[PDB]
Amino acid sequence: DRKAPVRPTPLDRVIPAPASVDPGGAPYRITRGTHIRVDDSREARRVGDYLADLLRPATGYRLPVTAHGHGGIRLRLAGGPYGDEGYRLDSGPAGVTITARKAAGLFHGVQTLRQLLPPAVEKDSAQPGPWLVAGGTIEDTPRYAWRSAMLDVSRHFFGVDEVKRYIDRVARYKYNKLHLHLSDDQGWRIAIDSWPRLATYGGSTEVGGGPGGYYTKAEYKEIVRYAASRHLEVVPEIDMPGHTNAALASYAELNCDGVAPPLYTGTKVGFSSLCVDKDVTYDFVDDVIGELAALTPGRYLHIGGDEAHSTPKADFVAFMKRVQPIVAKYGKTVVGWHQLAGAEPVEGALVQYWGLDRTGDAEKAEVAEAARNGTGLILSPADRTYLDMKYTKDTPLGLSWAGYVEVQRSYDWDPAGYLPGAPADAVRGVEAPLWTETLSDPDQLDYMAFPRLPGVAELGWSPASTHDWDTYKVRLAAQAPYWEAAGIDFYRSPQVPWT
Ligand SMILES: CC1=N[C@@H]2[C@@H](O)[C@H](O)[C@@H](CO)O[C@@H]2S1
Ligand SMILES: [Cl-]
Ligand SMILES: [Cl-]
Ligand SMILES: [Cl-]
Repeated sequence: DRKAPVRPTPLDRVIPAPASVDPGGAPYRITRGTHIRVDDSREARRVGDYLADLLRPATGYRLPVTAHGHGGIRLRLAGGPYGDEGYRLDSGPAGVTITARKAAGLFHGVQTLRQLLPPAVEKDSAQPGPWLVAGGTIEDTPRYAWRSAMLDVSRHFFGVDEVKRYIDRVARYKYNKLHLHLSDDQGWRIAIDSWPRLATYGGSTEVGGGPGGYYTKAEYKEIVRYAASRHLEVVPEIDMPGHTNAALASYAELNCDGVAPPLYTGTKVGFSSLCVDKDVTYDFVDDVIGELAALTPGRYLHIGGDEAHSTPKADFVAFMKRVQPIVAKYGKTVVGWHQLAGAEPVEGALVQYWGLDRTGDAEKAEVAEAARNGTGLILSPADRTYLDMKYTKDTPLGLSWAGYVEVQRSYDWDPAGYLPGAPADAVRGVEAPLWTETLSDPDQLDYMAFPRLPGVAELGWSPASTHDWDTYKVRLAAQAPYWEAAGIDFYRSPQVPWT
């Protein structure tokens, strides 16, 4: 009876671990007549409809969403100590009420509610239930404001629907940002009107060759819209000056020698570089960032900056000196991989650290120094949160350059004191990147994303005081029947006592 537990799931048994859990009294039971009461606002109803859509299939209930009456499930916006993303969830025979200051908070409360319900809730056909919600109160707020998941659509392209699917996977764990690696050596995935070939030619293939793909502006806007409905702020990335072969292959004039390189379909890195010496390089960058900014309602613009190994340190610094301001010109906050820390980050910038344990002190120091100078830090250690890294030497997909990363290793650490000498207040959050050199379909993304994805979300959301592998693995283990019911393939780590 894994799919239909005899009794309700513990109120504290959710991922991320809630900031505060106070169980008590009897649970609430959703019955055929349960109404979803929301405030009389478009945003409030939006969350209500979202919730209704998640429950209707498995319950087979009407679950109407209205702005009147005393529905058994109440979503209400009101003042309180919950910030822009927190909420309170009260459960008892009198019903379930989720209170928050903003829609995002209600949305997060919903993500908790779906875990409080039984595994059968994931099914697409009417299930017996019962639809119980442990009784008590949960007061929940996030530790970090930057909790993202990155999807590489450059190595292997994933269409709009596949991205929507991944978005739903991450929305389950309260991630609030979706970083999209839109360009690299093997592909350019976003149409740029001023430079048409980037997409038509630069997006013509991918790793392994064959058809590639790219997002027309309409498709990209739909991805942003959908992400926004799941309260994910999209952070687009146009990697530069390295990892730029798709662009270079599309316009010969972008290459220092004026010759266009062949489209790249391999899985190596570091050989490409924009021409720091040419003026057209900066017109190109300005045009791209300008058009990308117009498609980005979010606050950030990621310019990459990683592995520009064919770019002399001096040219890299000069390049970043010149391009960073372009981001602000179009009203956005720049984000770059931590190599940017060695090229003078502008005010307000954030750098994403992707080093690992074996990374040298000098490199870590440069990043910690940037933090000291006001640069925000996003932590995504390659031997910690990279979803493309193999679990063990036997994992069929993924890479292993950063070693092997089992479930415990991915979860068992504290962002606050991870980087030596880095001020804890400089840590904006964490990110779980999923590179796709070896992944070409949605099922493979799931296998490499789960079960580590929930863990990184917890690191970004939960209080340090709730962090504990031995108790966390029990909560993680409880997800098995839900994932199985949802058709979400995942790695059955031997380190987890799967339910
Ligand atoms: C930043 C980074 N740049 C590289 C990416 O281009 C690869 O896809 C990834 C594979 O794990 O490794 C590092 S992370
Ligand atoms: Cl999902
Ligand atoms: Cl190669
Ligand atoms: Cl390589």
